[PDB]
Amino acid sequence: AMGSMERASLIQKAKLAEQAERYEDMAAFMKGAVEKGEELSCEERNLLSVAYKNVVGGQRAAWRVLSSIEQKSNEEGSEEKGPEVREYREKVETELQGVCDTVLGLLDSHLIKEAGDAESRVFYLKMKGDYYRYLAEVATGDDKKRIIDSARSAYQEAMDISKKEMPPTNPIRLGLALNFSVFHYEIANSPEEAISLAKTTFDEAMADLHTLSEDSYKDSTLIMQLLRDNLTLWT
Amino acid sequence: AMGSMERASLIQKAKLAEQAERYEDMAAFMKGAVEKGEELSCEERNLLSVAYKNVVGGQRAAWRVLSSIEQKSNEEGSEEKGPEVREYREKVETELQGVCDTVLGLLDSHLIKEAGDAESRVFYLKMKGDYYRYLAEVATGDDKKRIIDSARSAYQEAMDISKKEMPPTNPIRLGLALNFSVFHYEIANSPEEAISLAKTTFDEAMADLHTLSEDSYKDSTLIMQLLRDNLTLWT
Amino acid sequence: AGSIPGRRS
Amino acid sequence: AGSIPGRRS
Ligand SMILES: [Cl-]
Ligand SMILES: [Cl-]
Repeated sequence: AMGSMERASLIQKAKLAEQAERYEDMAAFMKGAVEKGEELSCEERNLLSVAYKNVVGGQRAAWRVLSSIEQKSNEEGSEEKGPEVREYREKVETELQGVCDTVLGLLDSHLIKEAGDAESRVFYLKMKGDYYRYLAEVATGDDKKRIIDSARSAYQEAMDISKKEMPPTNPIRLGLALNFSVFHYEIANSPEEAISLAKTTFDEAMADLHTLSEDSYKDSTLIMQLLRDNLTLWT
Repeated sequence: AMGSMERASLIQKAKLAEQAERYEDMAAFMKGAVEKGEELSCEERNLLSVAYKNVVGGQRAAWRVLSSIEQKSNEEGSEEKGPEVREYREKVETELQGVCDTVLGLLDSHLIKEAGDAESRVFYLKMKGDYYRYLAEVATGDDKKRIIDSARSAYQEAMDISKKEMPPTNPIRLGLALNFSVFHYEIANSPEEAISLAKTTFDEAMADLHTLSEDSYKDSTLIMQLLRDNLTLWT
Repeated sequence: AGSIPGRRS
Repeated sequence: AGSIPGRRS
């Protein structure tokens, strides 16, 4: 995609789109950058993630609104409104699944296989778990189980690498554990696994904070607060 | 557009899209509803306006961000960044002009010519002035003057009708005067005309408030506050 | 200077 | 229950 635009121009315009809060444009620019075939820098990986996180975030929010309306329409004492709510929820759902498939396609072709460093490989595998998790949020058919296992497998590989290759305060390691814990709680019906992972992650990060500079300390403690927020909600 | 969908289903899905904050979808649904060829109810006119106001509002906000960056890049002591900022601002600008042209096309084919009642005719002519005003905000060529005159002409016809056919507290009459005053201040370089229109509009509405129910009173005083806010900023 | 917001029906 | 926001670079 965007095959006639220079890679550097795509990256520059992705940054401009973020400033203009044009996240669909941002995602299209970063998709074009990925398809140039070169590996992505730390900054460029962040741009890719931010763009699609915003796009799919809007779709998930819309899907939840429409799914809530649909479920109210299918209640005892309901006045038939027609197929419109279901049809429109299906439209948004199909568009969401398309975005997730696009991201998963980028990771599979060929971001993950060329990612050899821990920071890049864990980053992409965390993304893979995330976008399978988003697919799981809307899945109801004969593949909801397979989608959930695909998310778990990606998260698990990322966790194994991060525990071997990263310090316990590494922001990517912390964010991976945070999202994997959300997967356990919200998707896999394993709230005890979710709580245990968040607690162990928080405690081991705390014990490693003494090694950090003032700036890295702020990076890690911010994500630790998110783990604490979830623990407060779950316990 | 949306030619195979029932008019009623388009209206229903437009309301769903607004709830999901999917304003591009909302605009597409209402565009399809308009092209069914039937006149629009008071509620349906509001849905049309809300949808495109949100869509073009996002584009205008993005265009202002990018135009600001572009102007900084073209300053004394600037480090050339390439054509990217201009190219992307032009992209957003072209997309904005397309949306404005689409709305103006709907008004011209054939909403305005079939609008005979004051409430509908003033509503559409106010929209026509608004979307020419949005075109004027980005115009720089040999038609910036013609676009400005097109906005003024639409606003002026709407004002003439509203002064003849509506009470001074009518929310559409008040909102028309508010936006026409913004046109005078921001587009036509006539701040004194802007201030005079806002003051006269506010004062004549105030003198008519005694005629209103509690609910109509709240409707009118809300827009009167917007006139007051602008006067506070301009004087 | 603000026009009618008109983003909510 | 919140995941990493990750909407701002
Ligand atoms: Cl639909
Ligand atoms: Cl561009």
